[PDB]
Amino acid sequence: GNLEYKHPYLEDRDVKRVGYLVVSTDRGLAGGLNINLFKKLLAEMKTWTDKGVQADL
Amino acid sequence: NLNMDLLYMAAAVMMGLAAIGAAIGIGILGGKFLEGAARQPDLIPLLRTQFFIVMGLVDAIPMIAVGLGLYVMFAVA
Repeated sequence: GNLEYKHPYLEDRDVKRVGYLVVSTDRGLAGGLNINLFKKLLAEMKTWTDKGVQADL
Repeated sequence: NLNMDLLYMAAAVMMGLAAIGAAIGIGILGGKFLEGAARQPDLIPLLRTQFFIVMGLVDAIPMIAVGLGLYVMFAVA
């Protein structure tokens, strides 16, 4: 706002590795819900690891 | 003769106490003004307006005192 502070969580530091919080169901018979999500995650994690940055889950 | 000795001392006391009063009052008020300016930049002009509003009242009696000390020094002695 009119005032500001310099907390770490607000600044775009250099990306050397990434973390993900993954939400998944505890019960099957949901259809393709989980696999679509995991495939999307795997594609983006592929992208990140290509640049040599690790990933964490 | 005996006059100037004591009259210079009287002016001296007067303006010394005036200098203490005005300096300390403006020091406190300016310290609060600067903390307010550091807190909320972009309000510097409005706070400066208010700061002068108050500073004008602070220095009144000290400036009557300065004026009368100079009067005593260069009018009476």
